[PDB]
Amino acid sequence: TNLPRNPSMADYEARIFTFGTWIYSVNKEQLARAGFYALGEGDKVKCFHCGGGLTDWKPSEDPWEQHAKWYPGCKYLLEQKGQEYINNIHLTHSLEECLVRT
Amino acid sequence: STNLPRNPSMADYEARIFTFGTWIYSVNKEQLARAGFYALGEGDKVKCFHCGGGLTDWKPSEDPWEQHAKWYPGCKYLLEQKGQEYINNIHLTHSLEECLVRT
Ligand SMILES: CC[C@H](N)C(=O)N[C@@H]1C(=O)N2[C@@H](CC[C@@H]1CN)CC[C@H]2C(=O)NC(c1ccccc1)c1ccccc1
Ligand SMILES: CC[C@H](N)C(=O)N[C@@H]1C(=O)N2[C@@H](CC[C@@H]1CN)CC[C@H]2C(=O)NC(c1ccccc1)c1ccccc1
Ligand SMILES: [Zn+2]
Ligand SMILES: [Zn+2]
Repeated sequence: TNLPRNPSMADYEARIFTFGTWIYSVNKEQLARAGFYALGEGDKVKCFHCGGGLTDWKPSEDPWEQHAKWYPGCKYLLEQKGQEYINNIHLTHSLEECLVRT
Repeated sequence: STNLPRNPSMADYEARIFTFGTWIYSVNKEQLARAGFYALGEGDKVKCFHCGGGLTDWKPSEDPWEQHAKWYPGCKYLLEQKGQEYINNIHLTHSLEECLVRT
């Protein structure tokens, strides 16, 4: 089965704890709901389930959207957001990609 | 902003299949009824009980739910039966196709 890559971070509780001193403009509660926990090295976060890691968050970027764009394969992402959400993010990026540059 | 069924008489699925008795066309009658449609009599004309959107000339491969969302995305029945994402996907898909098919 598609097993949780970090079982010790499966609980939301364990995840927000890592964001104790969060100086970055991306909301820590959003990140943790989206499966992420902080590493303690800048804004580096990682998904507890797929292990996908992300840094250098721009102030406006969305945790669930980023999760779906970079790591669409995540099972935690699938059972939380569903197929249509995931495919939606990718379609949108392709459309944008294609409209800009004509 | 009231958004109530345009033909409240056709709200029950059972009322809608009943209209398909002599259905002789490519597209599945249960799939049509399920999507909110009922037959009018004339040809392969169907209308959604809720939005009043009407459709004819069904190709054999075409999906009731998809066509409903493509043509009449505003329907409340469609929304609460399939959800925002579904509806917005059909549209995004069509925009991407058209866009790509150019160069
Ligand atoms: C919210 C996403 C942001 N807009 C973005 O695009 N970030 C990128 C990113 O996070 N990564 C891509 C490249 C950098 C990008 C920004 N400069 C590759 C994957 C990720 C990244 O840097 N991930 C790692 C990593 C660091 C060094 C070597 C290999 C992988 C990472 C590891 C652990 C925890 C977090 C991130
Ligand atoms: C799954 C639909 C099929 N692939 C399609 O594209 N059908 C179109 C369609 O149903 N309509 C579009 C144009 C014809 C197309 C068929 N060549 C316009 C809207 C719809 C249509 O014919 N709607 C009406 C209608 C309005 C004015 C005059 C004649 C028909 C309609 C009325 C009653 C019952 C069904 C449809
Ligand atoms: Zn993940
Ligand atoms: Zn409708």
